[PDB]
Amino acid sequence: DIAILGGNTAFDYGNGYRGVYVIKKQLKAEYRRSLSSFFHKYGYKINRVKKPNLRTRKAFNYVQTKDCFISGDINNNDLQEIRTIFDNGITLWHTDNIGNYSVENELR
Amino acid sequence: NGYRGVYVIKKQLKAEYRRSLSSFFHKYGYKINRVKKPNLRTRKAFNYVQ
Amino acid sequence: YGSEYDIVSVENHKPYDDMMFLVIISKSIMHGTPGEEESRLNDINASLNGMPQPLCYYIHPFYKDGKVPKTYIGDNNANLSPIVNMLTNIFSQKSAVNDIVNMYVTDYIGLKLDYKNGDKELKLDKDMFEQAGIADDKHGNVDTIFVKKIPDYEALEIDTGDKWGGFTKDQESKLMMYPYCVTEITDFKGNHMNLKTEYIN
Amino acid sequence: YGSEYDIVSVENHKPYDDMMFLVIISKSIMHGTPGEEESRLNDINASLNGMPQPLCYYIHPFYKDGKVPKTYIGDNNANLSPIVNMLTNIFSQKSAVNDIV
Amino acid sequence: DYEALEIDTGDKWGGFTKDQESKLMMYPYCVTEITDFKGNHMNLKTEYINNSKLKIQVRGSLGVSNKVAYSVQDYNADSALSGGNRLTASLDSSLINNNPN
Repeated sequence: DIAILGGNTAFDYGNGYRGVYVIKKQLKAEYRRSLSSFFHKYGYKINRVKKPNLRTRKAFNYVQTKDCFISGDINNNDLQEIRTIFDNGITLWHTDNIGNYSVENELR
Repeated sequence: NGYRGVYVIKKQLKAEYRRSLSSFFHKYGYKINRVKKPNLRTRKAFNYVQ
Repeated sequence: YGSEYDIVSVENHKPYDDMMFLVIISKSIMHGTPGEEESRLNDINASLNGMPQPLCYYIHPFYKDGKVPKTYIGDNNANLSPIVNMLTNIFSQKSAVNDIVNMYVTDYIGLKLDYKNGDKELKLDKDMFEQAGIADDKHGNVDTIFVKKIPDYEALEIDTGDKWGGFTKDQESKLMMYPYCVTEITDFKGNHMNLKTEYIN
Repeated sequence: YGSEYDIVSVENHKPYDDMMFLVIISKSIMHGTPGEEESRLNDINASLNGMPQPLCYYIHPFYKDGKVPKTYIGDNNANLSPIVNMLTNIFSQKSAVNDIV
Repeated sequence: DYEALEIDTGDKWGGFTKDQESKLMMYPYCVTEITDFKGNHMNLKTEYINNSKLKIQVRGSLGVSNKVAYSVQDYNADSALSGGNRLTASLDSSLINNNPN
């Protein structure tokens, strides 16, 4: 409202606030480094029942399951151990430079 | 009573808690929560690593 | 993910860009028009403006330096007064100030207008608006705009481009999701809204 | 880290330092200006002040002891009255305290 | 048009006692408060002021009653963010002194 002969319109217009603003925000460098490095090594939280990603990345694939199903012609002791190994989480390397986490490890 | 303009008030924790936290940091460094290579020999006297 | 965000991009969009509207509301008709059958001053005039309603609306476009866009109503130049002169003269007429009920400014009046911001040129539909001369014959003349009718309001779309524009893309794409990133929309006048960008379909 | 902070540093900053402004708003013109011309008393005067608006604004700089800064407007000394005198004067005239908003 | 005035208060770490453990300079162990002692205040995490100095921008008006804003435009600003953009975005983190006075 403007006086005739509800809020301070002069302050807003006089200082250039009109229309709509889009402000984009992201987390600080410190937490970007922290989380990025974690995701790089251990992928993402998934919480899906599906077949696991074993060799979808160029350098390594981390895999952790819960109560996984694995079959095959294998004596049952060894089969039980293999289920256990993926239930504890494991990294499957696809190159001979095992343990070098510096690489990009892009898809395919 | 002389209140005009803007005031900048700077605050810090009390001596008791400064002593407390400083001594903890001195011996055990900082919480890091990063996947990286560890600092093994960056300080003159000792490096804590977990 | 820490306790604060970096502000990484700031953009502003105004419905009519540099143009704002002044709105004046009165209890009755304050103006003459070129080629009107008879005088209508101080007549009650109800009209469709969003809904049926009994007040008289006048509007006046303006720029922050006090200038006003060349405005056409149909084929005719409305010869708008500059906003400051208009205000002075409008409030100088003792008959017009008794009618005036309210006045405010707004960024958007509910219409997409035929408006060229660069050329500073506004074209209005003559079925919705008309030339409004407010005369005293003691104080200077005012040329402004009378709202005949606006039955329905309409939405105007603003395209800000790629919704991921402005964010720095990390190799780990999950750092583009909320809560690591957010798009905030605000008018800096107490209203704001945090959007999870990934959910803008 | 405990339940309270120590206050360890206090500073104050004022935009115009020792100077403050009194602002007076009226419905119409209350003043004469050097080099008039015709009287404008009680004329409506709209202006750009942040935005277009119809009121008349007067301002008057002052210090807490009631003195006022030597003020120039362009090349000319404004010869400001002391703030107290100005107040006494504006409100002494019914012609008009009714204009004052 | 109204315009902003800048107040340079100097080194943003000035006044704090520096401990040997630099993390004791971060929030929540340290904080910078900006207040007008008239009901408006804002706690700043000093480390997130993107500038070596603490600079405050003042904005105001000449409307129907008092309104002054105190901003720290560098607060939470990305380094690549322009001064104009910083100032613009700073309003929702500002001391809004709107006591009518």
